[PDB]
Amino acid sequence: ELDQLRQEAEQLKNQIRDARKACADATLSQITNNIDPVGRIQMRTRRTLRGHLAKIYAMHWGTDSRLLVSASQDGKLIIWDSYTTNKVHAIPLRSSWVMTCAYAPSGNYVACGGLDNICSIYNLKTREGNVRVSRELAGHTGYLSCCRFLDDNQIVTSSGDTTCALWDIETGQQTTTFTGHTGDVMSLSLAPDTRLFVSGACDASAKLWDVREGMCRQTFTGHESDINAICFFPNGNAFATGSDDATCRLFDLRADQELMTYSHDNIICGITSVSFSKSGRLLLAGYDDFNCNVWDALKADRAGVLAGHDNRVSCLGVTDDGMAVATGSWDSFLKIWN
Amino acid sequence: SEHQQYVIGLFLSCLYTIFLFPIGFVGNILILVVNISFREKMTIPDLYFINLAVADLILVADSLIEVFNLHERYYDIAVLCTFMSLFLQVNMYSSVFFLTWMSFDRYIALARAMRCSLFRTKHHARLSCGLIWMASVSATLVPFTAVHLQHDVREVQWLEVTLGFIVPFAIIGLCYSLIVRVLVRAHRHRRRQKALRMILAVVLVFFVCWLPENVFISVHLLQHAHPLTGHIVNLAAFSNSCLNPLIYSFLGETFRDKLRLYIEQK
Amino acid sequence: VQLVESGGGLVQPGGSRKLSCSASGFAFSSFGMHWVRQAPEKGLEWVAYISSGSGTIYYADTVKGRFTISRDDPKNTLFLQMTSLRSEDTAMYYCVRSIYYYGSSPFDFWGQGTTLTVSSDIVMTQATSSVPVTPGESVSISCRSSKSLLHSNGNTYLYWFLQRPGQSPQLLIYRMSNLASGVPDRFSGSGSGTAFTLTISRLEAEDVGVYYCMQHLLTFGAGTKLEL
Amino acid sequence: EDKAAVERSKMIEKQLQKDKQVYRRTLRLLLLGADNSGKSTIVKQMRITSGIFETKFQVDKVNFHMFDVGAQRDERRKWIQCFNDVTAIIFVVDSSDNRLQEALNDFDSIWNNRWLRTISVILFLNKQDLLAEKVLAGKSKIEDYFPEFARYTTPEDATPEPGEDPRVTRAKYFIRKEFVDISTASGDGRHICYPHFTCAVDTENARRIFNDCKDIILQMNLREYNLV
Amino acid sequence: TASIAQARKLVEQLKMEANIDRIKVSKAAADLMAYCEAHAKEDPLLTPVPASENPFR
Repeated sequence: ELDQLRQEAEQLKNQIRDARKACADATLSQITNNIDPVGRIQMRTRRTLRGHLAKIYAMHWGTDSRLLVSASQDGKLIIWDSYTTNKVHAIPLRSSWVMTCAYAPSGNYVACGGLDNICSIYNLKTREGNVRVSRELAGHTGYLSCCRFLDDNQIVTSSGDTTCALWDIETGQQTTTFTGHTGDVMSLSLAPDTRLFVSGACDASAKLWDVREGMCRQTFTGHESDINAICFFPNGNAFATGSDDATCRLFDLRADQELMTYSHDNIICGITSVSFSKSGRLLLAGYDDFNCNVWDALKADRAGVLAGHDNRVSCLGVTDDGMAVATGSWDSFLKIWN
Repeated sequence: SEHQQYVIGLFLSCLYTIFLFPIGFVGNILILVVNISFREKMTIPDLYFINLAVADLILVADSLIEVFNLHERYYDIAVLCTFMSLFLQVNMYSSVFFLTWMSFDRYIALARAMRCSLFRTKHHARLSCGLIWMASVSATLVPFTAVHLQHDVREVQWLEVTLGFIVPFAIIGLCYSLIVRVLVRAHRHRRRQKALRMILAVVLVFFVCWLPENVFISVHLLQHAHPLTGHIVNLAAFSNSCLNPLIYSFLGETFRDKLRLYIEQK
Repeated sequence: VQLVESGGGLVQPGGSRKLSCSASGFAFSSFGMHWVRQAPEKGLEWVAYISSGSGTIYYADTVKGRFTISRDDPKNTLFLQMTSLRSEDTAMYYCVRSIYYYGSSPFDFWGQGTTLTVSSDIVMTQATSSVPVTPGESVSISCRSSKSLLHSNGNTYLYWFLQRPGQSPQLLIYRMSNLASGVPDRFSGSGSGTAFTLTISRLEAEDVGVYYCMQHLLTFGAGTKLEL
Repeated sequence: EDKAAVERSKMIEKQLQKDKQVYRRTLRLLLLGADNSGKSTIVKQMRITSGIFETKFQVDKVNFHMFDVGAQRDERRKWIQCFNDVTAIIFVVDSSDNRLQEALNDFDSIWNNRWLRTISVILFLNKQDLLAEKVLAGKSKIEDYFPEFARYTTPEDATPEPGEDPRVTRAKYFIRKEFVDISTASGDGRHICYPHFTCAVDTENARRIFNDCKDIILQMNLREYNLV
Repeated sequence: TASIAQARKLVEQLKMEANIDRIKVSKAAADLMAYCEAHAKEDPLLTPVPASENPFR
């Protein structure tokens, strides 16, 4: 029976590939040949938020576009007031090895996780006046790569155990589990409508999930290496990826195939972070070579550089308002670019 | 011997400016510019290297004036001469004190890294640089003011010989002899030949360069009018500032790699 | 969360007495504490303030140099030492909790208060002394300020408090628009930066009390007494 | 007022400095090794789904943190980039077991890692007493699994433990030679390997780790000060 | 034996992936460019904002 099922699998794969080939009657580069360039995007370090004792591994902006939570490997979360550099909170973590952090859309909670295989929800607004752990979500059999809030009640996380799960924070147990990746799930991005989310895995593929149906809708296999970062395009119909291949790819969910590749032969290091601009015309990307590059999402030609970091740029994000870009690095400093 | 004596003096002067002076000047400015262009990546030793490079650059720039006896042009101007003499003395004291303090800091780092971590904070490094500059300024201006208010003096020259060679050399020798004791024991059990010979080189250079001038000064003080000896000892003293960039900074792999980074990126 | 004061004994004029506050149920170490007095049958007045960590201390000119405020953080106790009590000092003293950071709601919790019986600054005014009302109807309370409380940061440092008969004041609105925790959505606030209004959409008998407006750019308004 | 928020930020900064003074005084060690080894026994002997396991011990008044990555997937390509900048990696192998080729491959993978090219390795050839018993019994020949042993001969620079069977010395030194050859043939200068023979009953593992870490930070400072 | 379930579920996932509808890449590119053109003026990074409106400086 195994041989027959493998035959059927290869038949379906060939059919899918042929359909994608048939739908490729044009290219985004060909279509975008007429639009005017964006010129050169020069940005300068408006702020330098320092105080983390070790490598900064993750950061996330609040929906107010002013407060941002930052996580470091020494076991601290610091909620910064970016407008003034003030530190609102400094939360000591139980586990020093934190690899992700999130800021709830309402701003009431933050989450973090890492090699301890547990996602800890912290309650920022409490009568006692101090940040207190509200829930410790356990059940993953591997380190935690990413975590994003659908709401104050629900959080979706991805772990190195090749699984992604959706949690109900109130009861504290997995509502549903997503499976199918054959490697560590390294990044996770939530659709703007919060009905779908895409996760990249070390198996060099990205999958589109349905948070309520619990099944993958389609899979994308354009990369040749591990996918370290992923972000949705603002319209929600496309998403970009970053990999150890030292290149980015832009996939569209409706076309179900890659649209554009961003790479220069003079770049040889992997990509750690990715995020679009508010309009989506720019595609910032963090690199292991200590600097971040700005890519024109349509022309696909490099349009700038953000070089102010001493070490690896491990994290990066754009305000929902779109006024600024934050970039954390292993230098332990976090900088706001504008 | 007068004509050939002056000829050999000029020969020494020219040899210095051809061989040592380019080293001093270019190496010091290069160290300074590199360690400033990498302000973010600066470590604690980089602070001391910057300060010592500044002091040695000033000292070698002044030494170029002593070269070929250009100092005769302006000595008669009282205020200018006083300012130049004090600015030279403070820089000599600063070079000596920075070498002495770098020896102690190296001892603390190499022999007590896992116990003296509370010390050796970059804040304390900057504080120590400031305090060393203040100490040099004090050592120069205190005796100057005392003598002038009361009235080159015998006691001032004794203070100079004490604070320029004796105590600094005792500290340097002790600290580097203890670092050698640590390194020989560590290497005996579990590349440090380079470290041992560099530590030998620094102390030998300091001794050779600074002993002649202080011995010459002490000879007078035990009793200027000794034409060639003055020039030879002055050149020996300036050779220390010329050579410090060589032995201390770019003879090691770390600074050479940093220079490669600067060249490639800037 | 509880703030209970102690002291309030009788004092002859020219005497001295120390009031103490015991804090429990919250991280007293990271809260700035205020002393707010209330003279008999009239409005509030701000007395003193000590920031978290004791890094900053302020006093009203009525008591500057005559009172002294200290906090024993390890024991979660706050003290107010008075050296020379005058007849003017007779008043009920509350201790007010306040934490300052972006988005916080200072002055949120007030202590129980104790009666101490003894034998230029911003001017905040509430012209209306009282306003008859009935349950189910909307009512508005207004106030004015000498300076414009709208700071260059965009925030309007105007606070509203309600004191029910026989209770300590409760925070309604902080910075002119933000409802405090536990306050029903029936209350709302607005202002132009120099004149402000507080509005209750639909009144209930539990809303009866005296409404005070305080600026934090710390003077309190004379108060408005809603009656039914 | 915003000045209170600035004061709060200054307090947080002071706390962060007090925490940095503890972060910089601690030496972090990563404990790796296959399940057949005795790394569990080693960590237990340190008498001063959860994922990371941490053990703290003190030797000569310097603090050590030993992290054992218990519950992860077999692949470590990604989570090991976090452990960059650790003082040392403590690799443990069951020298009596042969699984030794898988251990060799694992050590080769760790040594030749992009993110661990400055991290010195402390290699504990654990369970040596079992290897000695195996050699004394002579039930199985190491040559079958490793053909090189048929022609290997013990070196003159050896430091044999008093009271040791010569064949045991040859076997243990051959096994040490495998790992040291792997280390030397692929990297130099940046990081070093410190082989050690040990048994679960031993109580000197803490001293071994302390000495190796002392030398490691000695080399780090030597590089920092431009002496090498 | 145990791989039979893995194989069946892989092929089931493949049927769903194949039966999903698709649109030509030209329409996708047109939609993305339309969004970018529509929202260009609302992107402070793409077009620098006046120095007075910059909340940071």
